Amino acid sequence: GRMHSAGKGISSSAIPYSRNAPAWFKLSSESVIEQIVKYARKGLTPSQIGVLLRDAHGVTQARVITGNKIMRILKSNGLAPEIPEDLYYLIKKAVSVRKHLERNRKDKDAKFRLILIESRIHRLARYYRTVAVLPPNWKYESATASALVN
Amino acid sequence: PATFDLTPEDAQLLLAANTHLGARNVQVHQEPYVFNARPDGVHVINVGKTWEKLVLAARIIAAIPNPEDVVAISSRTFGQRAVLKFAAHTGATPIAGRFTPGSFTNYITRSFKEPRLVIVTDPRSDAQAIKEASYVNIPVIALTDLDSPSEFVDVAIPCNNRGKHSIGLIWYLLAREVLRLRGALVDRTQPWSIMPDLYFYRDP
Amino acid sequence: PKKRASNGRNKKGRGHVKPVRCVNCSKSIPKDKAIKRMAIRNIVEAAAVRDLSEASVYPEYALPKTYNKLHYCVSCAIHARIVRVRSREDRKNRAPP
Amino acid sequence: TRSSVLADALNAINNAEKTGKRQVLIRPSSKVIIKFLQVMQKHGYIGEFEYIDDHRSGKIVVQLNGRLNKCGVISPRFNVKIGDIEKWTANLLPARQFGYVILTTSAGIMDHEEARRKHVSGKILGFVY
Amino acid sequence: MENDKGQLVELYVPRKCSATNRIIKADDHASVQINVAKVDEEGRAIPGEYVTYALSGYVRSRGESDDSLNRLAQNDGLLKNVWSYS
Amino acid sequence: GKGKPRGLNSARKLRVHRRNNRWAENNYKKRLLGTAFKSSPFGGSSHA
Amino acid sequence: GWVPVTKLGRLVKAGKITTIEEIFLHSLPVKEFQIIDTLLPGLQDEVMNIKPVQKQTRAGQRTRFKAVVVVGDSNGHVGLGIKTAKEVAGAIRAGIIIAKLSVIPIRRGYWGTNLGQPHSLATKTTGKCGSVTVRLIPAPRGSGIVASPAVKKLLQLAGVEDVYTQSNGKTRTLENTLKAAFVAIGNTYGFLTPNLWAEQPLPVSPLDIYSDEA
RNA sequence: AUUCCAGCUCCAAUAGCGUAUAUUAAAGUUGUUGCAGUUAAAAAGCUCGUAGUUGAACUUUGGGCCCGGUUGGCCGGUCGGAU
RNA sequence: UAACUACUGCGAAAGCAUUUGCCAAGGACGUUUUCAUUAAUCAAGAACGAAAGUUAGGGGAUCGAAGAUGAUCAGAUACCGUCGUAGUCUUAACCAUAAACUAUGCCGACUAGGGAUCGGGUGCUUGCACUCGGCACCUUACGAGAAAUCAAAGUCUUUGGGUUCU
Ligand SMILES: [Mg+2]
Ligand SMILES: [Mg+2]
Ligand SMILES: [Mg+2]
Ligand SMILES: [Mg+2]
Ligand SMILES: [Mg+2]
Ligand SMILES: [Mg+2]
Ligand SMILES: [Zn+2]
Repeated sequence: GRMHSAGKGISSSAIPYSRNAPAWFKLSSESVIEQIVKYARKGLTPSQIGVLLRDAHGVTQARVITGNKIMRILKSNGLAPEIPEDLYYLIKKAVSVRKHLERNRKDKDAKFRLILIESRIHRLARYYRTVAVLPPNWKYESATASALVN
Repeated sequence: PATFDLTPEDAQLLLAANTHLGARNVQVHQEPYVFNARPDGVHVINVGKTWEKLVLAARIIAAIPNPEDVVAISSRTFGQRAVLKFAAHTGATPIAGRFTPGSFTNYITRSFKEPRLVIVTDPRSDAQAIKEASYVNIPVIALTDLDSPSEFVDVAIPCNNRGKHSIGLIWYLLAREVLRLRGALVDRTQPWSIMPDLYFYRDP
Repeated sequence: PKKRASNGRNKKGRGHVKPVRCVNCSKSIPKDKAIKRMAIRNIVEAAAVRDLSEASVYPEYALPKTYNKLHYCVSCAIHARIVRVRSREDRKNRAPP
Repeated sequence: TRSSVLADALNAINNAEKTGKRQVLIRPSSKVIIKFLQVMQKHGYIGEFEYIDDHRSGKIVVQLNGRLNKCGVISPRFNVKIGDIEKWTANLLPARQFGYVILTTSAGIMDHEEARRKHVSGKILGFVY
Repeated sequence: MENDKGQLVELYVPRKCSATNRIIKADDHASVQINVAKVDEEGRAIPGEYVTYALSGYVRSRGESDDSLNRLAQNDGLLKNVWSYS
Repeated sequence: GKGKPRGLNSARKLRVHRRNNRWAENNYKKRLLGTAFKSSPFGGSSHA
Repeated sequence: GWVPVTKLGRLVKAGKITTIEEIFLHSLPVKEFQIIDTLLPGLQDEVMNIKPVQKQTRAGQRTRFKAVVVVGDSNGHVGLGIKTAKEVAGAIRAGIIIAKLSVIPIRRGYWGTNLGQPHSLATKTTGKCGSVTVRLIPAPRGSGIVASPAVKKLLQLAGVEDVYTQSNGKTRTLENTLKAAFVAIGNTYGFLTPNLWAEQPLPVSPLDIYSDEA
């Protein structure tokens, strides 16, 4: 199940069968792109966007109504993050726990959990370097982590 | 045919006897014979199916060439009279009360039957007959409830075997239909002289 | 050969359970393993209630009860006949009486 | 993780035929599963089956007819010279008269008799009897 | 099993379970051969004239002999609304 | 699986694993260490 | 004289059922041994092993004798009887009874070509008893029975000419070996080959046809 | 003393037969085919992790044609070969 | 850190139980959010690892190796009885082991009934059902096993899902 745990939980989204859809939604393809791009300038992530368009607007999945996935919409408009969203949030997490350990040396569990998080960072970064979205000498350094993310 | 189906007059006898009532929270998965669960925990046995199974069972009994080679077991108190009446009418040889292990196996025993068909009132309590049947190529009928075990029973009549009337009534009807088949009663829907209340247990 | 699925205790689901000391002999025993019994009885004993009631100023009021959670070790409980040897089949039964 | 989708399909089929069922849900589907099942159908070891489009990998519902003793993969998919089908059939099959070792060849997925006739060989895939 | 010159060289040809097609062996003593009587018009039921099924020990053992009859009977018209595919 | 690698390209592990496990056999260990020559009164000759 | 006390035995004495194939067709439970002695006359017997067994008392060593007997016609019928008794030749006699009652059919077949009267087994078949497992593998003509002496004899009495065998487990536990070989040859008719796929109509039992006589 | 030293008699292989050491089969007791690991020997105290091994599904499928081939044909007709 | 306290929970394991804050962490569940093969298992190499034990500061109630000491006994520097050093607690360092045990590697799929219960969710007629995920448990044995027994120890001579270790 989980990468770094015994947990075998199956919780996820079930995307519907309908690709070309839906019949109750009226807003056009060009209209929603504006709403995406509007939220991108305001300083949100592709995941945060797609939540707002599910809730406040009626957008089921942007890939259906628009055609392209939200990251491509931002990639075209030139609101691409320097390093991918998921990697960012892992680094953010590392920096948190690293900063915590400086004050708490006897927190043996935090030391353990820091190993797991940094392992996931290194695995992701390996992935990105292969498919060439990070440059081929990109490196997660614990020193220059807080500088990068924030 | 169309005549051998549920006459309304028979459906009164089923619903009077409370043979439509079934087992409560317990409910074996080998039972789709069930209309619905009531407001209370009880399940309602689908008496249409109960009838169809009964006739099917009757035809199997009817097929047996020598009537004595049928045997009709009950260890249960409430079924003890019913099997003795069925034996008298239908020509079967019954076993009331103690079954006697080594009945069907073991040719040396005094109570050594060699049947071609068995009927049983409760398969849970008459489990030794059902178990022994499987050692010697003998088919089985059973007046099962919805909580009853289903192992080595070939045709099962779904019905209440909690109640006193239910058991005797299903036994009565079975005896009737095996008589209507064969030249005995020659019915065209004739309610029959013998009452259902004959088959029920006495209570001293 | 293994004798009990439970390993003669009740742990399955956790690593360590803190111990308790046997009431008779003070043998340390993991709580889950300890043969526990509650012992409830009146402070005054039976037969003395006759003589206590008469000397009792006020009515009986409420003759209170002692409440004392005994924890035994296996050897002490078997010695005392708090619990006894059973047959292989009868071992499996987990019912009170 | 899930490694051989074919292995899982044939395992499911074996388990159902042992329990006397007359139908099996398989999941995922694949080209190779389907190709395999068609070889089983052609020799009458199964009945109809029905791919269920789910806009993902798919599900199959096979119908069983009691005739199947054992399907099974071989893993890994060994390379087989034309010479050495005779050894695989000797090892895997109950007799010389019946049952089929199944090969991926460049000619196509097929039983070992077809491969004798067509004079082709390739990789062993599984077996049926 | 014929030989070259035709001729069944089989010692005998087994029966097969009506529920599962499994061979019923010589020693399978929990196997069973039910005969339902073919009713004529009037509903008298004839000497001979059976609707023979046969069930392996295996199926009976599992508690699937009931549901297997209902199916096999309803497909030969002996029941009408008992068994269901859904 | 069966606790040994089954992969098509797993020949190295299989060969090496088997080499390491052959030291557990009696005759093999004696034959390769050269016990007969080194110890053993006769020096691996039938007679003396 | 016999005097039968079982329906099947009634039909055998009458001579209504002629051959044992009608028994095996319908899976008729055979309880009297004279049923088989009549139907299958030229049925040789042999004793494989006699083994002392011993229960411990306050007396000491109370010894019975466990005989292992194998019957067969050398033409596709074989049986296996195990009995233990106070006396040896008592155990043998009661063994031959159980051996007779056990008798089963053996599906013989051809290794390759469908030439002229089957010589080997149809298929590969195994049996397991205890630790022991015996696999029986069809062999070409002129192979003989490639088995250990005890298993060989059970296969000779079954009427196999040519077969390969591989065992595994404590084969020195002879009772378990023979029982596993006996499960193997038993299973020859278990296995559904494609030539037995043709749907037959289910024949009626002699315990319905000749019902009056029983 | 059914087992030693002998006599008699008998068995086995036989111009050969025995012994020693090594080796192969027996050995699914080295296990790719093909072993075992709760309790017989054996699951690492636990997790992370590089090489190694392994890794979901998806991209021309089906249909209609046409032309030579190779065996059995169908009349192998003379019990062997021919179209 | 009693009683509460369980065939209950959490944690990778070792382990973890008075209250309330602060600090990060985590599973499961919910999801018409996002990326799109990034994964599984892993020689080498690493983190953590009960108790005892070690070094140096603090602390030193209780229990208590050693030791003292009274009985017992042929002896009894053993059990029993009375004291008592290190130890038992803590800080900074070490140590790297236990019947560290479910004596059961991990990941994946399938095979069978049942009721309990813990967490989340949904429906309601509001205490019951369904559902996913957990700790377990009862019956049977289809199967498996040398057996004891086992829903995994099954789907292995009808012998091949992936992989580490022994
Ligand atoms: Mg999963
Ligand atoms: Mg991992
Ligand atoms: Mg522990
Ligand atoms: Mg071994
Ligand atoms: Mg290491
Ligand atoms: Mg150790
Ligand atoms: Zn104690």
